[PDB]
Amino acid sequence: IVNGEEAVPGSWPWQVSLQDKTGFHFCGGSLINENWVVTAAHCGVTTSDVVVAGEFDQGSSSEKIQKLKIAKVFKNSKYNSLTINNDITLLKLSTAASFSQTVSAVCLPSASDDFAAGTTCVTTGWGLTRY
Amino acid sequence: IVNGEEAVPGSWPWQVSLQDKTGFHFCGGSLINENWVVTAAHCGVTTSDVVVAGEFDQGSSSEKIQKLKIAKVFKNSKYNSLTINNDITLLKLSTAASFSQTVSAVCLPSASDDFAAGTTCVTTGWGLTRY
Amino acid sequence: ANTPDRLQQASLPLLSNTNCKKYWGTKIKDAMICAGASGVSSCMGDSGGPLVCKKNGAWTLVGIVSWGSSTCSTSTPGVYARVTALVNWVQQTLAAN
Amino acid sequence: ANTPDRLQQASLPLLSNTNCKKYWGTKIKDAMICAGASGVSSCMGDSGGPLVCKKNGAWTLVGIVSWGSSTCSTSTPGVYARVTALVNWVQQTLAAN
Amino acid sequence: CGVPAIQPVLSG
Amino acid sequence: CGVPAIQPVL
Repeated sequence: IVNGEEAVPGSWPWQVSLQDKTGFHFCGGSLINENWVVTAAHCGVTTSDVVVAGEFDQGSSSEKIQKLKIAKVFKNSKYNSLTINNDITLLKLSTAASFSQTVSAVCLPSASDDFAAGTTCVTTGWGLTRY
Repeated sequence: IVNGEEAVPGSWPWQVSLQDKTGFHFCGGSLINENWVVTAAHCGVTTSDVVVAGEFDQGSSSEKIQKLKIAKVFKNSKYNSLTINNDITLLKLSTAASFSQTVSAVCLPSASDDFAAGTTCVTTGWGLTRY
Repeated sequence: ANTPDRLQQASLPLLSNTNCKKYWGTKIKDAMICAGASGVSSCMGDSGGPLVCKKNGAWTLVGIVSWGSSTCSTSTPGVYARVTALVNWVQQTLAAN
Repeated sequence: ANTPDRLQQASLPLLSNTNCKKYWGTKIKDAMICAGASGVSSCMGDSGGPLVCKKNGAWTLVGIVSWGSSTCSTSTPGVYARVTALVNWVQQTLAAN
Repeated sequence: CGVPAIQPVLSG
Repeated sequence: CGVPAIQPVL
């Protein structure tokens, strides 16, 4: 995020970091319940990637961070790899995340909800802070 | 690189990987002699980042690689933050790269050289293979 | 590096797809929602993460970070997967699995 | 993930800056060179690396990976720092340091 | 869902 | 410079 700010540690408790098999953060995601994470289809997640819940600082090493294996990836079959439309994938965890103060779920909208143009929302992540 | 292929290991011997202090690859670069690396200004390199030379497979532990500290960063003062023009930074290494079959320098052009449109050239790196 | 270490956040406005198409044209599809062009931007490594909006005292997932400016420009809208257009599929997948 | 552990390469053609403006308009400046739009593309994590061309039996650094398509589209050229426009500064830095 | 036990602080 | 000891295969 460019021109953002440091989040309060643990205040976005559904935010997860997706790490490849070498330990490299490559994408974010969001817990929707103790067994499932929603992310983007373009991230190309596989069952050799790991879901990291309860993290805020990437350089920290703590047993209080949950590294959760992925049992199966559910890519939406409508995903268009050229236009990037329908950019969503579900990750079914092998073992359930343990919810706590720093690990919990985000709410999902209904397909009929209206989030009006002009509404102030928030985005979070460990992306670059400058290009 | 999207729709590229695996290089012959060591066949691009000037190619380096830039890692932050956590060990995360964030950019490439090129050795231009044993003491200097050239990279992009937008990479935001600092003296806490590390230059990795001699690497082929980031998941291997049996390759002969070098982790070089950076003594000074020389960001071109004409870099334009908005337009990304003049996108170049030089890294003066703390300790020199040890040249070998897999670690060596790229040539530099002169300012008057012409590399014509349609010439087939090559780019290398560890960037994503699919968006 | 321009890597952050600690988790970042930013507040930003949702745009209408008509306004988003002023910049991005026909790249904007109905299952996309744009946000930003307000002085903040998502950038490399944010992909896959959340765009949340407060509704009834709680945060709801409205977008998934999808794609945007080549250079993380803060004057161009970011593009997110529009979760309302994809949540029936989410709910169907969870009910069957 | 779409992160390759093993170093990748791709051959691709240089463009003239004027032909690069077909894709990128006024974003193409004097110290930029474009390459690609031919079925391959530089993509996230390639930034800073080399674009090399063979001359006199050897490889010369013509570009530095700088910026390109939002989605790494292979029909859009990538944009590289044009080393010829910046090498007098490089040489001046090496000679004084 | 959606109510962090650790409230986020937004600058806006 | 520029002449890899291990030749690239393109």
